[PDB]
Amino acid sequence: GPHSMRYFETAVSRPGLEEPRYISVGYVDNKEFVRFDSDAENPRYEPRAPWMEQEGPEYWERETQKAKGQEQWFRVSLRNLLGYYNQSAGGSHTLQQMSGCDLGSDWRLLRGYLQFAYEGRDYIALNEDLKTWTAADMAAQITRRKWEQSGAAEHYKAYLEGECVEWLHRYLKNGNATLLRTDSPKAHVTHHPRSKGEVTLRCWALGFYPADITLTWQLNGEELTQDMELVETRPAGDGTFQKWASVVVPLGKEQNYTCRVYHEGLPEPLTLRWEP
Amino acid sequence: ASNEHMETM
Amino acid sequence: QKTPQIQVYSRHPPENGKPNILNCYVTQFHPPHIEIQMLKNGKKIPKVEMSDMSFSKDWSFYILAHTEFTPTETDTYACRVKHASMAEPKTVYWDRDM
Ligand code: NA
Repeated sequence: GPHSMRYFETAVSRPGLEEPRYISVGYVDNKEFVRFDSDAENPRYEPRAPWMEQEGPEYWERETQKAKGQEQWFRVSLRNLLGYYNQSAGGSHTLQQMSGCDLGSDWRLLRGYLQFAYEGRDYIALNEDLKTWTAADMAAQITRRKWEQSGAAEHYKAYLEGECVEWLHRYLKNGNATLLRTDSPKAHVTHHPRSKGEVTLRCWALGFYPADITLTWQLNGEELTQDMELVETRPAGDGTFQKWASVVVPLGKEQNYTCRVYHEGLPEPLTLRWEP
Repeated sequence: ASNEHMETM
Repeated sequence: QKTPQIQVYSRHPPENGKPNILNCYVTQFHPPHIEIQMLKNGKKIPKVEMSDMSFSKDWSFYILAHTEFTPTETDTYACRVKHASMAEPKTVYWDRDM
């Protein structure tokens, strides 16, 4: 499977005396491993994964120093964006960033990425070539000119192709067993009487990890994709996930319906029906 | 490890 | 602005008089400022643990709010959410069948 590292940043301006709140979250293969929050007692990058606890004090100090600088960068950028959009003071504004790299199974760099959004809308992004910018609106063109004239794309490409790939290699070794953990789903069917001589059959998948799962209902073979009701995958809060899928079936015909659960933790997909 | 932005928006 | 999606549900399958955790999972919202309240008999529940705020690939935020609770009647539970995207708050009741 492919690997990745991403940093998700957010700076939220606040009305009043308090400076903007700055949060930086790191992800390795979509799992949170580090977090910095400027609204903490002693703001610092903290481990969020067990395998990050292997890092020496020099690592945390250097990462914390970078974040303190970035909180100031996000502060000035929010000030510049307010002026570009000719916006009123005393408001609350959001600047977000996503950046990182994707690696192949052979640890080859597939792609690097960098994108920003202002007030929830795409603002500027680095193109796949990592040399040119795609600015979404009029104000973003002011940023593009400033960044082409400073050579910003060269500095991001150097990080995305270099340090990003190097640190991801190092994180992948340090936490191979942790990342490869699986919790298999426990499944059961519930019967919910309705009017018109019909029944809702609900297939539940509980306590599974990772989140990715497929729930299928079938009638004498052949999927029921059309009228099946699904719920979005939900965290149980203990590190595992939950999902259910349901179908409305006629009374007395419930044993013709079968539910299947597909998950990477399973030796084979689960097959189940309403047990009266 | 995180990256550092240089020129502002 | 993106309108939040709410799901209220329990950590464990709900047993008639067993200690459980009630979850309120709010997603797909922007701006990140949001107010989430957990109610019992239409009344606010103290000591409501909130997770750290994260955002997804489409820039929208998500958060998990949770509290220790015990069913069955005892006593109807809900989650109330206020966000800039929607005029007037939204209440979602806990339904043990969902
Ligand atoms: Na996503």
